[PDB]
Amino acid sequence: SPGIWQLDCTHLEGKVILVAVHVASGYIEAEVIPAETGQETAYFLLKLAGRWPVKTVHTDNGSNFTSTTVKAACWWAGIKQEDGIPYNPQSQGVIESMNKELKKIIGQVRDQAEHLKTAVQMAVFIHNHKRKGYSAGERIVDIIATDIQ
Amino acid sequence: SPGIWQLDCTHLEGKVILVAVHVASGYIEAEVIPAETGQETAYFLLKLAGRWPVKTVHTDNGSNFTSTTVKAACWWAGIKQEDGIPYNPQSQGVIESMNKELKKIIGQVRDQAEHLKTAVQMAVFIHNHKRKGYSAGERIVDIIATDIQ
Amino acid sequence: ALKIDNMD
Amino acid sequence: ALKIDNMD
Ligand SMILES: [Cl-]
Ligand SMILES: [Cl-]
Repeated sequence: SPGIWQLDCTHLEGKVILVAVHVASGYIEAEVIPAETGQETAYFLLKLAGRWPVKTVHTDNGSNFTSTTVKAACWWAGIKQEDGIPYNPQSQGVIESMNKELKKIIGQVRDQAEHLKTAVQMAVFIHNHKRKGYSAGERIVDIIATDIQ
Repeated sequence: SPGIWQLDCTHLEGKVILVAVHVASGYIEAEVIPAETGQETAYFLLKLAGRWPVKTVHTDNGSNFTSTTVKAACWWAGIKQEDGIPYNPQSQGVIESMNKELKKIIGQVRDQAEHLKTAVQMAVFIHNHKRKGYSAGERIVDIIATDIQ
Repeated sequence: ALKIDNMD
Repeated sequence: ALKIDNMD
């Protein structure tokens, strides 16, 4: 539970938004890159694992599963690199609905930002603070703190 | 307590490392930029506030305190932007020792990374996972979860 | 530029 | 490059 994340890659404005979702809470972290490569994915997971206790990552496609550089980063950071096959079929839909909602929010803030990457971080902020009632940022802290104790 | 962060900027390899420290736990997040500007500091704070519940930030110098772009990001994200005057003199020493320690760790990993930004993220990871016995990553989750409840 | 990330 | 961020 507490240490499982899923990667997700969506496109906007001719760029790529790479997202990591903490599966149990719905909390997300994201970045904008010009295209998804193993090197960028690897650096993104190194950032993620310095910030949260990442035990397992379900990678988003077979190219990032195979990538030697993603495997190296996962080894460095002590992450179990796994596939991201939707064994539970509801998963495809949950990710898709998330990407749809994130793009909606990005459109709502896009004119307040010069750069797309600022709009995507505004969307990350709104997504993680929204109460559903606890927010996803509350739920991930609660979950991890419960694990620690 | 739970929501107070301090900015810190240090130099290495001709580049700037911008660090945010959660004062109560010692947990850090950092990035490498070519030079410290209000725009880069503003984007860094917007990332930080989407990930943790940032109530106050003690800015690292009077340029980022004055910056209209930092003020705009702090308004957007709901952060109280404060000075970072060491009213407690022990603060200068704690920040300085932290920068020395982070640079020591960067040096120890630097040859495992092509880019400085990777070495800095490896140092962030080692700093936040070190047990002092709880680590700073454990302490910040503990503190925030206690606040939520 | 009157943007949050670039107020010029 | 046999680096963690670039294994080429
Ligand atoms: Cl791509
Ligand atoms: Cl500078």
